[PDB]
Amino acid sequence: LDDQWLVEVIDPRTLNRAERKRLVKKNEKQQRRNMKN
Amino acid sequence: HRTAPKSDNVYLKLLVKLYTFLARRTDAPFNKVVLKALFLSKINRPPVSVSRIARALKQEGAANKTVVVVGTVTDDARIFEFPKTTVAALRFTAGARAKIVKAGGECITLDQLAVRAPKGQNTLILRGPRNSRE
Amino acid sequence: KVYKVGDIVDIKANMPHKFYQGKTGVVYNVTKSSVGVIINKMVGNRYLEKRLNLRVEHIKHSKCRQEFLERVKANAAKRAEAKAQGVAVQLKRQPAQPRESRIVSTEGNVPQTLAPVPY
Amino acid sequence: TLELLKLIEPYVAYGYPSYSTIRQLVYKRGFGKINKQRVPLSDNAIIEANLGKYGILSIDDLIHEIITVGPHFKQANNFLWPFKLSNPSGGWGVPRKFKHFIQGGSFGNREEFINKLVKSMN
Amino acid sequence: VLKKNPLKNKQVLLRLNPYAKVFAAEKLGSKKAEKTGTKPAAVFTETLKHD
RNA sequence: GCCCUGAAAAUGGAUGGCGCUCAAGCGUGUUACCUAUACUCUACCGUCAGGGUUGAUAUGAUGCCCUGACGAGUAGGCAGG
RNA sequence: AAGCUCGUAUCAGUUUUAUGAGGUAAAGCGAAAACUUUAAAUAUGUAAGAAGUCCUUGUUUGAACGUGGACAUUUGAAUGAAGAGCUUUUAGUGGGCCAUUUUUGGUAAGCAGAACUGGCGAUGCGGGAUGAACCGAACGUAGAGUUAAGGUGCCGGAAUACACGCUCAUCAGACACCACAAAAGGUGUUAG
RNA sequence: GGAAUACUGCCAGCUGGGACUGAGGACUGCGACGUAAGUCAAGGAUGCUGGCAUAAUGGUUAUAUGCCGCCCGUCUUGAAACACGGACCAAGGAGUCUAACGUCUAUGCGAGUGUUUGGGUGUAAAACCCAUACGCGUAAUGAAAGUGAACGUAGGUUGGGGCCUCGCAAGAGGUGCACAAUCGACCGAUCCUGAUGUCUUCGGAUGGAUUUGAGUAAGAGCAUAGCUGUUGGGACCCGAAAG
Repeated sequence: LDDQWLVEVIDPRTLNRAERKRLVKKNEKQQRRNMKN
Repeated sequence: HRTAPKSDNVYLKLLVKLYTFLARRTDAPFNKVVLKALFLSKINRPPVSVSRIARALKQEGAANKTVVVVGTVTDDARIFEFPKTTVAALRFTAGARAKIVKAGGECITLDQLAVRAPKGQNTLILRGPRNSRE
Repeated sequence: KVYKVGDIVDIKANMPHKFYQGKTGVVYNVTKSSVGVIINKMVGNRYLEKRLNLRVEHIKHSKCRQEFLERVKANAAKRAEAKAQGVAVQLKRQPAQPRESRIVSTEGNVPQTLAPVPY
Repeated sequence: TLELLKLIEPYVAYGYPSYSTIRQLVYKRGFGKINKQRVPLSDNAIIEANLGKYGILSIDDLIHEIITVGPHFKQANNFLWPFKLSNPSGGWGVPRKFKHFIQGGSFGNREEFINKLVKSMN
Repeated sequence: VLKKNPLKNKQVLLRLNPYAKVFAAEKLGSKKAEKTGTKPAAVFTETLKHD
């Protein structure tokens, strides 16, 4: 999605990227838990 | 845009006959509008107080213009002075009629009006408020 | 060259992602990350607004009203001149009228008869 | 207009009408539009009291404006109501009718034979 | 009440177009034309006849 | 290009039938002719639209007159009977 | 349906003119297809004046955020038309096939997905011997006339018409196709 | 060298045969021919003659002949069929009543409106008369305590139907009802501003920045009836497996 030219839906591409960042952060939180336990 | 009064008022049909003939042979737009109004239902024919008549006679050079209310002319105990100008209308509630006459007016009706002014010269057509009940 | 909200734009490209690829719509948001455009898209018989973000590497500024500008100048100036010195105006555009007669003279253009031989 | 004709070529049979056929078509099927009422010409004052604004004050002035395409030709041509012709009185002259006039059919440009077809359809 | 066709009905035809009377009076539908004697060009005869 | 083989079962059988062979077959050309609720013109019904008329001495004004175009119809809708 | 605000100088399943893009490639000429200028429609896209047009200064010369002042109708392309608009409102509706065209992927062969446009349903009538989808076709009651699609041996209204070629089949063909058996054989015939 | 014919086209060229129709119902128009009186193929058919007068024409009906015509209704709408109902006749037979809200229209009165719980009277379940209350409406907004709608000609602005003025109009000016767009005003709630002063915590000043309300900004409702909508009652009619 950060590649093509138009999306046909505040740009939603940046929103895609920030959503993925929240996802990998949830991964990191559930990994910090697992490595604490 | 209905083309006949849905009422079987004998007198309303007589007035519609008069105003069809006048609108057909005068070419003064006052007749076209007064006729088109004579076809209006009861929720589209709302009442005009005597207060709006006073507030309209307040205008410039509207001193001797008779006012014409196709609907009915109710009363308003919230004023304390009425001018002395002729008012013509369909129906006059007895309060308003007594007020107009006590100040000195004349509640001619629409056919005395037809005689007094066929083309409608020197007249104010007042329409009451409508968007109240919704 | 920078944008402002509401100027009729064009589009272009530098593949098979979403082919409008030629439409002229109005921009609505001059953002750094992208430019958003509205498109009049027909669904059955229904001109709808389609909102779409684009990257500014494939967008050019339409100039479709420059002709109207130039012709406003032409026509106003012409009718002013015509009010100055009074002759016929004909200050309206016309379709191509058909040509009239003329004599095509053969003194050096003698005709040459050819068929699909080729020769 | 040429683009319109190219577009509807399959469904019409157009051509270049001449003076004689214009004249007979207008004396016979000539009906004017007056208050949206297809009134037959049948007169002169009829034409006159609607096309007097453009100086067309007979039926020959009208035929003149139509044939020597004039400044008010849009006005004359919309005053006339679309002629409603009869089926051709000698047949269309072909077995099958929906091919281009060039392929031995009947639709499309027919540059000069439209006079013959129309006189027959009159 | 009834549309009467010109191009017949001489009365209608002369009601419209008061000129049809002189048309018929001079026989203008069968008017001649003088004998022009412009023999044409050899180049035109060639490019017609010749292949 | 026509023509013949170029495969297909099982009650009797279908270029629709009869029949056709310088065709009543195939390609093509010029004419003439036949026929739809289609197209033109006319008369009548109805609806819609545009004009006119509440004047005696005679009417039905929700009427009377003049003009033009149109008419399939299920669920539904409106109107007159 | 009603209300109200116009009889719109307004709109249109349309063309043009402008400028768009996809330029396939016919350019052609380059430095020797070698570019890149470019082109027809191929098919869409937005725009073509009344609030427009400007003339005169307050503002972070620019762009205008403010004025005031001129050009009503040659007032700004072709064609058609009056049914255009906006508020309240109210009944049925929701299932689904065929074809065409644009396009993506397919394999024994069909085909599957899209998008658009017809048709069908609610719809009779002429023709195709018969018929959901094929060819014509604007359904009040009648008269006359002329034709569409299809036809003209007889059934059956209408030339056993006219003209040029071809073919003989021990079950021709009249086919409907711009499909399948279809690649071939043949000492049948005709023209190249 | 000089012709004619063919083909194509034009005539407001002449001339003949056939078919269908004859709507309208004093005059008015456009014309044309004639000096004019007049006449006419010009805003729709008349003139002359015959036969019969009643089953001759027309209507009804049985049949014959030519051509056409798949059996009705329902449900699936595609083998658009299948399937389901149909022996025949008569009578019966299925969107009704009521309550509550709501809509559109009609009528009465109108800042009002509503007589019929009840009383009076009566020719007696009718009609006629009537007091006191009560509902809705004429005031909103707050979670609540509570507070509660004029700076102005009830306001400027932009349109706006009608009317006035000018001139013949076009056009121009004047005023502009309804309603709409916009900026203001007022009341309630929210945030601050915090007094005159106070039994010291009560009192609540000025202004602004917000928002918001079917808010006000010279009222429009109340009642009855008809047509309709929704919900609830057996609820368009018949039909189920039960507790």
